[PDB]
Amino acid sequence: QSFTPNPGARRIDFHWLLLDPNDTVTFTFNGAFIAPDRTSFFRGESLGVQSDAPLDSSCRGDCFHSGGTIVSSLPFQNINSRTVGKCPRYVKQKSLLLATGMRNVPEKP
Amino acid sequence: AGFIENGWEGLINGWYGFRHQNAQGEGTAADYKSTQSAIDQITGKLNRLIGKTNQQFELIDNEFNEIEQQIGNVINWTRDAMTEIWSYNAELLVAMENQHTIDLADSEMSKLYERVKKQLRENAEEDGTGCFEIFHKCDDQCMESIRNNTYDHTQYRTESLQNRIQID
Amino acid sequence: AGFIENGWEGLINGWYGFRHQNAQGEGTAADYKSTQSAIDQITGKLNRLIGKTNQQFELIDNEFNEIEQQIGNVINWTRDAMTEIWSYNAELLVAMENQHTIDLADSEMSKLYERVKKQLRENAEEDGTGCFEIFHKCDDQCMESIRNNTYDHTQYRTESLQNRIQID
Amino acid sequence: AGFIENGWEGLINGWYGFRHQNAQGEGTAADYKSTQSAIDQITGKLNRLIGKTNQQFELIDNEFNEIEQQIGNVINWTRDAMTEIWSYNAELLVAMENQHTIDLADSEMSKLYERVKKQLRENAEEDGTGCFEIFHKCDDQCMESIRNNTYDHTQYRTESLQNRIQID
Amino acid sequence: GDKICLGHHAVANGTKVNTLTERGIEVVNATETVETTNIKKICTQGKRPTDLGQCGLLGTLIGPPQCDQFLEFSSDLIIERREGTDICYPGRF
Ligand SMILES: *[C@@H]1O[C@H](CO)[C@@H](O)[C@H](O)[C@H]1NC(C)=O
Ligand SMILES: *[C@@H]1O[C@H](CO)[C@@H](O)[C@H](O)[C@H]1NC(C)=O
Ligand SMILES: *[C@@H]1O[C@H](CO)[C@@H](O)[C@H](O)[C@H]1NC(C)=O
Ligand SMILES: *[C@@H]1O[C@H](CO)[C@@H](O)[C@H](O)[C@H]1NC(C)=O
Ligand SMILES: *[C@@H]1O[C@H](CO)[C@@H](O)[C@H](O)[C@H]1NC(C)=O
Repeated sequence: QSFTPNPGARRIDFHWLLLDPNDTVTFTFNGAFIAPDRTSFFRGESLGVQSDAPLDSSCRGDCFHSGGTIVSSLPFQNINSRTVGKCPRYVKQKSLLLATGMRNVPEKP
Repeated sequence: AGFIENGWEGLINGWYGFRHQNAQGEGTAADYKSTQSAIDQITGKLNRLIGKTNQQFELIDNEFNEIEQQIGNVINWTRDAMTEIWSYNAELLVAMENQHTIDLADSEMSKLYERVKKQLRENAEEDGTGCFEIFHKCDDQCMESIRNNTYDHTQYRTESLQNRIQID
Repeated sequence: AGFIENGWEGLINGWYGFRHQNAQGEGTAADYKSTQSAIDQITGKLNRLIGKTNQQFELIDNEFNEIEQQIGNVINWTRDAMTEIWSYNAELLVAMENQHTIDLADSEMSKLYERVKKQLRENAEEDGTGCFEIFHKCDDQCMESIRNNTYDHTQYRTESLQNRIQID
Repeated sequence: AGFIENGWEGLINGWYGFRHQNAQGEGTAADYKSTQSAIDQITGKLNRLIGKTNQQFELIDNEFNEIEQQIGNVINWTRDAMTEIWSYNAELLVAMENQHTIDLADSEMSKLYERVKKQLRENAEEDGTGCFEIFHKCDDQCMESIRNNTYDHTQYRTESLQNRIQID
Repeated sequence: GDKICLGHHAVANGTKVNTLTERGIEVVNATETVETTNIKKICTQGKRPTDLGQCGLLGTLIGPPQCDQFLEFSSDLIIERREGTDICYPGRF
């Protein structure tokens, strides 16, 4: 890819590349090039959550969302349509009651 | 002098406890194995649902910033449409599980009617409300016999013949 | 001399009308309550479907103009895929409702076979085609008895014994 | 001296072959029509599934090149989400077909229990494991009678009365 | 004289469910499959998160002054916040 700066507004445009092992990244500079001093390597599958909630050192859970966390043993949630990590599905049905027994044939005749 | 019918009773002794209307004034519950059979299947329903929903998710939308609105409209539309698809699937699946749970409850009770009928053959008259009218001196021992599956018309029919037989 | 069988009859008097083959030449229909029970559930099937489809929609595509083709291809693909998903859901759901409707019809008729069997006990021989052979003088009054649930082997069995009994 | 029970037998002679435990040492299979009825429905299950999946597809993604990543992320997300939707639909549909196949197998066998019961009326005692205890000299001819639907208590009951009757 | 009556564990008025036949059928015993409990704090029982605060995620590759301490890190969880930014001097990726 080739690039050229366009004068008329102060801005730094960052561009990125994932360089394969044993390959060589070649750069050609004619100016307006902000060079990296260091590169980056990835280590161990993080979960990038975007949220306003405070941290808690006793709380444990997999589901994170902008308003907090979802800790449950249930397949569905009504809390947020945007979740991170392994989670229950978002539905518009605020109350999906699943019977765990027989119907209530009324106690009084 | 209650007209004993389906043992609604406000029963606390098991989900499928059956009332034994002993003339001596008893109300003992059924063999736990019937209830246990229901428990063995129903309690696992939650886990079956979990395995169908517990998936890895990642952020597509940058909530604290802005994405090109034309794409964002496609994503919002897509997510909303998928939400309705999954909501439909969820309602349908839950409804299926609820209907199946009811069907199971009716099926298990049906099996219990069969247990009485196949063992007594003639002296078990079904009232359609869960009740069998028994034509012999069916005291607590017969309840034990039912629960222990020693209930058998080979002897019990004769005991009822003393109370029911008509020869003509 | 028809071989009276399942009362197909080109019947107009209710969905679940039953033919009473009175030797005197009658063809009166069944208690409307059986038909009504079917009506009470089947007529509501449409409304159950409506509640699952009646949703607010807005235009995404500007039909009289043009949207970037790359996005338009995604939208068309998405809509088409969703159309197949909803078409699948629609066919499946309708098929489920159709199968359930058939199952309901068979279940209700099954209950009506039971109504006859439980009340007559011995003189109701099922032909497997909806017909019961009755072993007593079952004139219009017995049809009224069935519809009024006064049909009872306590008296009717004896009436049949006059026509059926064998002592040995 | 085997305790002949449900004819698991490692049977090769048809899916729904029934063991006839002739005291003379026979193990002949059932009327093929029962098996054929299962075949007529089950073999078509694959075709029913095919009609719901066989659709025209085109390339959206240029696999050997690159598409704008933002759109590609939407497409990959959409396809993956749809894959889960279709995988869910596939698992559910297959599970429904499997449950229905099992229900069909139980239903057909249930009909075969009924065939024996309705024809013999009193001398067919069900063991709950597919076995009927027969109270008469039921040699190969009775098996032919069952398969030819000439099995009839009108004559067979009398044959059993010679072996079973109690007068009191 | 004696009866066997199959009970349905019919407790005092309970809750209702939606089925394939009717909606709002009252049942003795049920559980909700949709939880609405929103825990307003972030769980950290694992490799504790990089709480970027004023730092944005991309900032960790660039090094705004608020990101200087987060230039090299490891965790099973990364937290971004509304006040966070990836730049000090205007820019985009
Ligand atoms: C990287 O290049 C070196 C050159 O000496 C080679 O030995 C090594 O195996 C290469 N690694 C891979 C993954 O090819
Ligand atoms: C997408 O939906 C969110 C709410 O879930 C809304 O804030 C956002 O503006 C929507 N995007 C567009 C482009 O309308
Ligand atoms: C999308 O489908 C419509 C017809 O429904 C067609 O007219 C339109 O050109 C399609 N869009 C693209 C980009 O092909
Ligand atoms: C989309 O998925 C394919 C693999 O199916 C992957 O190679 C491609 O890079 C993905 N597209 C993007 C933008 O990540
Ligand atoms: C019904 O289920 C709930 C589920 O949380 C349980 O707490 C309750 O005790 C059950 N009711 C009984 C067993 O009467």
